[PDB]
Amino acid sequence: QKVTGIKSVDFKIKALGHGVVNWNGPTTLTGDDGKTVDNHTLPKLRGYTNLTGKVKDETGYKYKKQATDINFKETPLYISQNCIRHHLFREQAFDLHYASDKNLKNVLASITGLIRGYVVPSSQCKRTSPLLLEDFVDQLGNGNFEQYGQAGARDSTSFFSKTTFGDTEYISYGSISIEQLQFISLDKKFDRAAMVIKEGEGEVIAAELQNYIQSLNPSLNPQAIFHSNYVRRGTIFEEGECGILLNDDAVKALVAETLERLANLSIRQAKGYMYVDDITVDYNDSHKMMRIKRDESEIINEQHAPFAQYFY
Amino acid sequence: MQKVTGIKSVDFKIKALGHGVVNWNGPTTLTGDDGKTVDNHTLPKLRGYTNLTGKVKDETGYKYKKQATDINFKETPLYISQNCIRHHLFREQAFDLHYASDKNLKNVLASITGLIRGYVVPSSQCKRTSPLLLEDFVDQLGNGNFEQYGQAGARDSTSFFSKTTFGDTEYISYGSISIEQLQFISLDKKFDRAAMVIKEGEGEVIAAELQNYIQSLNPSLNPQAIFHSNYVRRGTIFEEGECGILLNDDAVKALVAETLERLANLSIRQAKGYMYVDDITVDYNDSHKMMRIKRDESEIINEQHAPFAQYFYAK
Amino acid sequence: QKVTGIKSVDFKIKALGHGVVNWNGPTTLTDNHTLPKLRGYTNLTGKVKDETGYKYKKQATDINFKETPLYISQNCIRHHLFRELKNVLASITGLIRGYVVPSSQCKRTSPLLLEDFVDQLGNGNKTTFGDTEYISYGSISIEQLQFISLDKKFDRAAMVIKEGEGEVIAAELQNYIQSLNPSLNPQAIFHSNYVRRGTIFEEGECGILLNDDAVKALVAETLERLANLSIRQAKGYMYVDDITVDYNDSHKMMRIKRDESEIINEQHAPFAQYFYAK
Amino acid sequence: MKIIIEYDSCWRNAFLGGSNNEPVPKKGREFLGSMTSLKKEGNFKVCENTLDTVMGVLNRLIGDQRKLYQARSKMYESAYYFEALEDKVSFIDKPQLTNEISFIRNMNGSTDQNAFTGMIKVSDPVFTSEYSQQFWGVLALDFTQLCDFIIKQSQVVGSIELNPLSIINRLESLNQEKALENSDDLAQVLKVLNEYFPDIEYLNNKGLITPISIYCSALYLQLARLETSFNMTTAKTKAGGISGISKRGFTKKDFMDRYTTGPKKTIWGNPFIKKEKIKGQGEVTSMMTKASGQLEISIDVDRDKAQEIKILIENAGVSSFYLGKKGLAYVSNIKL
Amino acid sequence: MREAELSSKVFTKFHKALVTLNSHKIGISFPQMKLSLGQLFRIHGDQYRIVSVKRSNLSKAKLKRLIARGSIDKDGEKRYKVKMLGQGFDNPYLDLFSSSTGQVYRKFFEFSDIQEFDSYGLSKTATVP
RNA sequence: CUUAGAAAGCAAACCUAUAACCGUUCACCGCCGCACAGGCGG
Repeated sequence: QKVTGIKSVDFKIKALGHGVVNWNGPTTLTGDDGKTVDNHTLPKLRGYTNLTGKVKDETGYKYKKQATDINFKETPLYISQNCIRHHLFREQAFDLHYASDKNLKNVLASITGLIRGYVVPSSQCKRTSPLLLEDFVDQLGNGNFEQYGQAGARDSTSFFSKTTFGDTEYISYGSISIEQLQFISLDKKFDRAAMVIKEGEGEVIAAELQNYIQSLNPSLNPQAIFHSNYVRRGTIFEEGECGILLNDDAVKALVAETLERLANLSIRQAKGYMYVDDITVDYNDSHKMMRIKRDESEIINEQHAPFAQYFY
Repeated sequence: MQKVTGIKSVDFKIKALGHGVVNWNGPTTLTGDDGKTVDNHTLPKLRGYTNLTGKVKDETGYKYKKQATDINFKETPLYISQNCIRHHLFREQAFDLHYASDKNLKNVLASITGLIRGYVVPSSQCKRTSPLLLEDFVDQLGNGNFEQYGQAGARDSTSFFSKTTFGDTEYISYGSISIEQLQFISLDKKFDRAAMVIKEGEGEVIAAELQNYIQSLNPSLNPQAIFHSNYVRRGTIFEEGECGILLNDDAVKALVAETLERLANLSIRQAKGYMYVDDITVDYNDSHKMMRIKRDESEIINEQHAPFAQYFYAK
Repeated sequence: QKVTGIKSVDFKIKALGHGVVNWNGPTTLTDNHTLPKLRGYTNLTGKVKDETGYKYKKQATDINFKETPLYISQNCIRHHLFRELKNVLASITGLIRGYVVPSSQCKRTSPLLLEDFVDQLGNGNKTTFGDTEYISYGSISIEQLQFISLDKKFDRAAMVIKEGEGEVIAAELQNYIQSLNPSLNPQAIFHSNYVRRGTIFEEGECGILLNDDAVKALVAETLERLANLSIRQAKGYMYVDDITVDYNDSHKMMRIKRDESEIINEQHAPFAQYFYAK
Repeated sequence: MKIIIEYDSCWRNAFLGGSNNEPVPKKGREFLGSMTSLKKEGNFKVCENTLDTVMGVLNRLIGDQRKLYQARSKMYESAYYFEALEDKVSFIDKPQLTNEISFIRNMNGSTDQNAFTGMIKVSDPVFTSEYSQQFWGVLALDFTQLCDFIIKQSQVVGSIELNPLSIINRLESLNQEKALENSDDLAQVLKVLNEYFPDIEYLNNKGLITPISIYCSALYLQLARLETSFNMTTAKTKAGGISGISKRGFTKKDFMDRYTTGPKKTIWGNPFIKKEKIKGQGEVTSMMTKASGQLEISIDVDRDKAQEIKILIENAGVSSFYLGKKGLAYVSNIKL
Repeated sequence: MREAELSSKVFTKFHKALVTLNSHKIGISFPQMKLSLGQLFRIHGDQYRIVSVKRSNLSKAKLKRLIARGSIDKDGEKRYKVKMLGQGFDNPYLDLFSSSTGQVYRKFFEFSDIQEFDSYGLSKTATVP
């Protein structure tokens, strides 16, 4: 049967800032003189390449661009999605290194186990992130070659340079996947085992899920129900896993928690900053995905229906 | 694991006045009147500026260079880099970092340089992130123009040079002090943040000098720098911590005030031009999204109206 | 420690003249029309060429002498103000004016800042000028005037020095300062390690530290040259009429430019000693 | 039938050994993305949308919940819906590539050289005891004084400072000395040691003898010898070992951990970068490739088959999925 | 060395000649001269014009002397300067180095054409080719 | 469920000091005198 309800929570983020917060590193470039400069650091540029053309066959050397030859409309500034995710969950950046089979209980009952996803070292336990983020792509392009130096030194190793930026305005799109968010596989059948379990542990784990999700919004009534065989709704498949499914209120809490963190996101890094200015949400119950991207008018800001239920 | 409340950052808006260019970019290849390229025209720092016109010709691959006089000081204005601003804010200790080693690093930490400015020690890779953040000091008047110069009596080749110079200038900028980065000082290599390496008893001693220096900023206050072997960041699930020093609210208040006081008196004499900070407006931000003073100026709170946020707890 | 006393000697300059003293150079406005020095001026309009990003030119008659006024550059003033190795130092050129010597890492920063001499009466219409009235400001840095670095430690060496040569150079300095004004007791002392106030390691450099009366004579000589400044050029002239001075004992400079009531026309306190010997 | 997938910010690299088309092992897949691994042969992997990547997306879109290698093996169902259509699907990829360096995470190892966490234990009893001086002083003697000590000589006035760093530095130096030929005046101190310590041999492939293997075995001597003068329990582990120092050499990280409060220093990750020297081009660097664009999949089937596929999609209600790795890929247009 | 520095030197060399020689019948002329110093000197003695010296009755030193003699008011200085800087000599000049007084001073020369000698081979009446 | 799943290039740094766009670097220092009279010496 057709799956109905909210499939995914789409959104379009507009951030503001000043300067580069996510750097790419030193690149081999040539100056206005023709000689190659060693250390000129470049930020992350969409589709940028520091090569122009080839040279004679018996050398194979590739000609390098000038450090001042960049078009921020063709190759704009952006913040890697890898950096954005790092700061959305910055408080738990090192926790996964201390995650093991024993304490995996605590990794799950948390924003990292539910939203970030996670991996368990030396284990086959996983959980794919239900949050999907693009890169934050600048719209203003106020970049330019900036020369740097060191006081009290004139030698060649004293002077460095960078491609720096002034005011920035990023735009990005994302989606919260309900299919990934509401179900939690505890079965090694499909290699999705969020954790290895003994019989009877299904009900206790749901309570800890329940407790933590309840602690996100006490005004709501979440529900985490374990079952030995959860099967997907609309498939031609008759095989399921033992897992945990959150009711509609539990899902309403996690979605609202992530949207808040995205709304309050801010990055201070590399002597530059960036904060999330505006965020536009779409509770997509239609068949077309990323409706917010192609057509911004068919958007529905407030939750107008129950979230889709993907498992029996 | 409770939510963190209080002042999270101390933002501000800086207004400066001056004359002439104080921070230069360097020589740039340009074309002059007659369309023939000039080799030495020095340009100041112009935000968003590029010296290419974006035009190429007939499989040459050559990229057209702008005219030395084609500049719109409204669309790419003059600015002073944060690197130059920071150098003059801490100009008294401009060279002290080069004399830091594993033996005297204790003195580098207890100082305006070790607490507000950053530092990286190349020999031991000890570091500390600067909790101070400065935007560009952007000019508002744009009294720029192509100026030609000459050399006395040389009257030979290369005796004449040129620059894009400025008259009266007025700068406006914003900044922020990170309480999280400012209140905690890591003494552990566990998280690659080791401000320095310590022996067992050395932790408490370093804090004493930390406290002593902060005390001298305002004798009226009662600052505290407390060492603990396991300081944990608020929000972790496994509560893993590091050796470090945490500053109470009075210590944070002193460093916050000393910086603003230093910023208020900032003046730069350089390159035969000057600039001095005229007015400064401050905002003690208790919301999460920083730079509140930037988008809405009515919500700012000019005074310390609450305690500073505590991002770390002992264990 | 904390620095007190006079930190700088600011002043406002008012000059009179006629015609253009300082020109810019060749300019294409089509024809070659040599324009003087206008602040904020540009000879480019808002039109662009095809197949090239270059822009069309202006006409030689489109200038607003109130929007882009006339000024005499700092580089021109510094030429007619000083108008004139072991001997370079211990002169007006080596102490007040700066210098760099090619093929040598030696240099000294000029402690004298000078703004543009900006015209107030926009009398213009080659493009020639009538009666001109200039205004300007300027400053003398005591930190950059009182200390003479003879050390390559921070790339500030005004002169490569061998052992023993220190006290000889200092004695000659003190002699030239003494000649400016024999009624004073100037001092030019040499030390192998002069530390600036404010450091944390008290790392020093060998140099020469002038005393209070030595700064006094050098400040008086400079202000004396500025009040008697006067430039004669084929296309115009200028001369300094009056000049107001403020002995700034506050931190922020150009106190005379933001509030003319707080200035002190006389030296009311000792100069500031930015350096001490360790 | 055409299905047009648009994506953005997808990773075009892979860091795991083995393969994803077979069950994942007990301990997991070996991670080959650290600094040392990338230098060696073929650990640096670049990825393009292959056939498998297009099938896993087609199954994913029809709601399947079993690893693609399971759907191909008809593991938990009767038939594989695409077994017939797999020879009937083509695809055109239209990416825009970007080279950035990403700090990837490593989930196992730790650092030894110049690596420790916490405070240095300079007050440990092994350094602050009465036996402590003439015990560590054995490591300060030159090689001539040592060889005479090994022959029952009770004189070790060689005084150095007692603390983890200086000791580990002195063991660094003594480990950097050249090897020595088997002399006859050496052969006797080899009889003395091999009488003390039979089970181990002080030799290299071709009759060489390392100086550090002698300083350490001499320190075990000093431990056994002093056991008559003082109480050594604070200088040994339980079962009479020396922490971080074997009779053949020394283990640095083990030694430093024992004398530093706080665990060993973990390597949290490393940037995805590989710098090889390639003749003619100098030094070329290799980064992580990120792709953004659209991917057009076309299946040549009857229009009825197309409509059956299109409604199998709507039946499953999938939406917004990653593409190869950590992307944002949705379905933008479907043509029957 | 350029056209500007060699003339100044040869003019001082010529100046000291008829000082130790102490002559008054030797003169000077400039054929290839035009709006500037000539490149070819033509000494006359042992085409009917006359060459003469030109200097101003005003100087910086003379104003400083007035202020020292007590004959100048603060407004007198300002009016003295307007007259000194106001006069401009288009006449050809030389910047004569010196050692007796240690100064570099500028000397001007005027002429009168279609129709006894001071230290510099010039006069106000003596005719020359 | 696809390249199994999670993944900061991070921390620190003055483009700095000197230079008429121009008649030939240069209207210079001093003396007689009440002189903003006229001259003199180099």
